[PDB]
Amino acid sequence: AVQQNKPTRSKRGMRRSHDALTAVTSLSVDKTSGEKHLRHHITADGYYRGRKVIAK
Amino acid sequence: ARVKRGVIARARHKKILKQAKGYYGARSRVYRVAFQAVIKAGQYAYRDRRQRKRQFRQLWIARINAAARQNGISYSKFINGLKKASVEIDRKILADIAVFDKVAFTALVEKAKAALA
Amino acid sequence: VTGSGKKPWRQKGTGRARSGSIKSPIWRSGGVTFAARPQDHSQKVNKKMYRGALKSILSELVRQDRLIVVEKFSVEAPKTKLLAQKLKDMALEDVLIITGELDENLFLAARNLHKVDVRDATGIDPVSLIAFDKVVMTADAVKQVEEMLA
Amino acid sequence: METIAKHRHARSSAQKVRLVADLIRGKKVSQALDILTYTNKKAAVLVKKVLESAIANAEHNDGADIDDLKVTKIFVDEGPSMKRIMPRAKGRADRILKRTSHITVVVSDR
Amino acid sequence: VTSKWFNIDNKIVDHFP
Amino acid sequence: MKTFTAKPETVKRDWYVVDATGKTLGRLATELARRLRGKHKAEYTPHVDTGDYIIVLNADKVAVTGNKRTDKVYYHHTGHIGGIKQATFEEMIARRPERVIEIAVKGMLPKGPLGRAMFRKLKVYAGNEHNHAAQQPQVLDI
RNA sequence: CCCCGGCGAGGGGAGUGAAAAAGAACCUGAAACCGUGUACGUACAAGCAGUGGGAGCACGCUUAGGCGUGUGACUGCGUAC
RNA sequence: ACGGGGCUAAACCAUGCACCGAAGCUGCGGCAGCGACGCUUAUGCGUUGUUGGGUAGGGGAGCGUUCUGUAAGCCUGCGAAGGUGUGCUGUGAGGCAUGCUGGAGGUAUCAGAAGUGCGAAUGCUGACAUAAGUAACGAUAAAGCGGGUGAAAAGCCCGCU
Ligand SMILES: N[C@@H](Cc1c[nH]c2ccccc12)C(=O)O
Ligand SMILES: [K+]
Ligand SMILES: [K+]
Ligand SMILES: [K+]
Ligand SMILES: [K+]
Ligand SMILES: [K+]
Ligand SMILES: [K+]
Ligand SMILES: [K+]
Ligand SMILES: [K+]
Ligand SMILES: [K+]
Ligand SMILES: [Mg+2]
Ligand SMILES: [Mg+2]
Ligand SMILES: [Mg+2]
Ligand SMILES: [Mg+2]
Ligand SMILES: [Mg+2]
Ligand SMILES: [Mg+2]
Ligand SMILES: [Mg+2]
Ligand SMILES: [Mg+2]
Ligand SMILES: [Mg+2]
Ligand SMILES: [Mg+2]
Ligand SMILES: [Mg+2]
Ligand SMILES: [Mg+2]
Ligand SMILES: [Mg+2]
Ligand SMILES: [Mg+2]
Ligand SMILES: [Mg+2]
Ligand SMILES: [Mg+2]
Ligand SMILES: [Mg+2]
Ligand SMILES: [Mg+2]
Ligand SMILES: [Mg+2]
Ligand SMILES: [Mg+2]
Ligand SMILES: [Mg+2]
Ligand SMILES: [Mg+2]
Ligand SMILES: [Mg+2]
Ligand SMILES: [Mg+2]
Ligand SMILES: [Mg+2]
Ligand SMILES: [Mg+2]
Ligand SMILES: [Mg+2]
Ligand SMILES: [Mg+2]
Ligand SMILES: [Mg+2]
Ligand SMILES: [Mg+2]
Repeated sequence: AVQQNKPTRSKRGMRRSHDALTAVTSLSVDKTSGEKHLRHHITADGYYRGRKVIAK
Repeated sequence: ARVKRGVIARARHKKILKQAKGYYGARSRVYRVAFQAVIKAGQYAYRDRRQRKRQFRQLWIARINAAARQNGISYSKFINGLKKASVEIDRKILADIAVFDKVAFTALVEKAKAALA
Repeated sequence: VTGSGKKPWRQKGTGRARSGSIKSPIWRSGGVTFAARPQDHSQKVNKKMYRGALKSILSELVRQDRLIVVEKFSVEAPKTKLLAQKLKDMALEDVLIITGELDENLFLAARNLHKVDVRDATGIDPVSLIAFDKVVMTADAVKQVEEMLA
Repeated sequence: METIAKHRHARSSAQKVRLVADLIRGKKVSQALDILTYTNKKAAVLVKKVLESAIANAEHNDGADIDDLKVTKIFVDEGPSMKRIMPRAKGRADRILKRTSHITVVVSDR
Repeated sequence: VTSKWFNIDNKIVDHFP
Repeated sequence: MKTFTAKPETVKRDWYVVDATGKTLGRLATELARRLRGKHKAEYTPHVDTGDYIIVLNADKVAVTGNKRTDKVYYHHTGHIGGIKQATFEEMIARRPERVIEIAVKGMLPKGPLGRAMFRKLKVYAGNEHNHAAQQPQVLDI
């Protein structure tokens, strides 16, 4: 099956009305490093919830 | 003598797409669809210059009919009374007085009732 | 047009408009439909129509004061500075000189003036009698065109 | 003072980069840099390098302050596409388009 | 290129004898 | 000079109350469709809603002639296959009496976004009581 | 030459030049097609999408007003070549 | 199985007077064709009568494009052609002026010659869309982890499974 008429540029933008990305809103601060991270994730420096968890 | 069609064909296409401003979709961008929609818009404009005269007389008659019944007479008897009283005011002006000067319209109704009685 | 007579693709089955030659005038790089050849653009003019039109042109040069008749018109040496000074002596700027029989000094002296053409009575043509503003004829030449035009 | 940075002939479609560019339009450079850090998109790596270059251009060539810059304009244009050939079944050939983009980020404190 | 096989196939193509 | 046109922001609409006791259904509906549309005013404009608000009381006591009380049938289709449904005039009065007058007037009004805005100005009640006393309806004797 | 970037690609300055939106993907740089911004409309509404009428809004004028431009609620007629 | 609502007339028969109703007819302004008569033409004007839907097709009159002559002329770096807007103008094909871009050509008038006008031909060539960020990513023999390098490592190197 294939189209009988060429859909318009308006019908193409209506279908993509739901394709938008949603930014993350929750950047939390570590209480000893002051670094930002995702919640329930370790920091880039290897801290999590105040303590150094990975010595990397 | 070889003739190139670049400059002449561009100016004739650009003339049709200037008359197709405001149309939807390909009707204002694509020449094959714009040309064909500019012709239909001129067929409608020719036909509606005749219909504009019908739709306004149909509007004047309905406003005379409403203002005449406020004075206790129909349209078909108000017009007959004015012809009997040799009044030659057309329907464009009657419908204009019916709205803007309601006491001049009542004088005309009394003149039409006197000619019928 | 250079190429083959091979049919580009078969007649039926391919879902494409039919073709028989890559040389067809519809195609890019194809032939010209009505391609030209060298042709001869010459026309015929009757003798009495050619001589009747020179008499019409010559009569207008005298009516419009564009014909000048002298008895002698020559220069002493084949120098372009001599002729240009001589035509300044007569207020002639853009002129056609018709002589009885061409002398070589006058022909070399006018070769570089692009508004002066020097001609003998036999080699006149209808277009140059109209193209130049003034025409200067020696009366050696005025009587030579009369017998030429009967 | 308005400052521009561009990435021309970036290897990805313009429709994929436009999803990430719509996240940071009108934001502060402080806030646009961490939105791009935690977006899991290949286009978020291309857009963050054009945004970091526009901040360095504004500080160095224009003497601006990082603290007050905002992303006033950002738009993605289409670039030339590269034509490749992909073999299909029964000897048919398809044409592959490898689309590129032109990313333009504009920062200004006003 | 060669045509689609279903356009060649006598059973599919010659359906209305 | 261009013909006067009524502007929807400065048009004055009034309130009336009509008693539908003993009226003929069709001959009452036509006068309602005139005043909802505004055909009784000299400022009548075909693309503006210049009509009036009308409150109809005692919708369950409207009258019909002949054998129309048992023979007039109302049809509608539900959208589902086989779903044609009917109801006589006596059953519509017993179950939902206001719908009898609303169906009649709706068929006499223009079709489109403007004819649906004219219909919003009709208020049909099955009894003798309305609660629009704040609007001060004037009695319209037919 | 300086700056961001991977001692990248790409870009912003500086400089050359009459011109760099003449920067090597280089004279001019149309259309289809794809975007960013602004004004108006659009989530109770049915169809060749215009045409005739027409409110409101925005921006210009110029006035003791109502013209110009853009948009086009609502409404009559209207089944492409 | 009235176009619908609805109708006991808003149905049917008979009589009568009003009104609505078309691009028909009339009124006002304008253009053109064909006759007839003339302020007199010199082939144009004035008065009057009438005509002006149109396919196949016949007849008449024109617009614009490239090239040759007029043109060693005329316009043009104080901005040509081309591109893009705006205004004015003709019954039409069209014309004129000008803002911005462009950066070196253009061409009156009257004649002359045509590769002289494109939406169609499942037309030809190039560019760009749509379906759509959809199907698919090529044997169902299979991977896991630690270390190294690196801007970045599921896929590279080393090691053990
Ligand atoms: N249908 C089969 C066999 C096939 C090949 N060529 C054909 C031509 C006609 C009919 C069938 C075929 C295939 O596609 O492999
Ligand atoms: K060959
Ligand atoms: K330039
Ligand atoms: K370009
Ligand atoms: K373009
Ligand atoms: K409409
Ligand atoms: K120009
Ligand atoms: K075609
Ligand atoms: K797509
Ligand atoms: K696999
Ligand atoms: Mg086919
Ligand atoms: Mg050739
Ligand atoms: Mg001979
Ligand atoms: Mg020479
Ligand atoms: Mg395959
Ligand atoms: Mg193979
Ligand atoms: Mg420079
Ligand atoms: Mg040059
Ligand atoms: Mg260029
Ligand atoms: Mg709404
Ligand atoms: Mg509803
Ligand atoms: Mg339709
Ligand atoms: Mg009917
Ligand atoms: Mg009449
Ligand atoms: Mg009429
Ligand atoms: Mg008529
Ligand atoms: Mg007529
Ligand atoms: Mg005709
Ligand atoms: Mg020439
Ligand atoms: Mg030209
Ligand atoms: Mg200009
Ligand atoms: Mg041709
Ligand atoms: Mg074409
Ligand atoms: Mg055709
Ligand atoms: Mg190409
Ligand atoms: Mg799908
Ligand atoms: Mg799927
Ligand atoms: Mg899949
Ligand atoms: Mg594989
Ligand atoms: Mg590993």
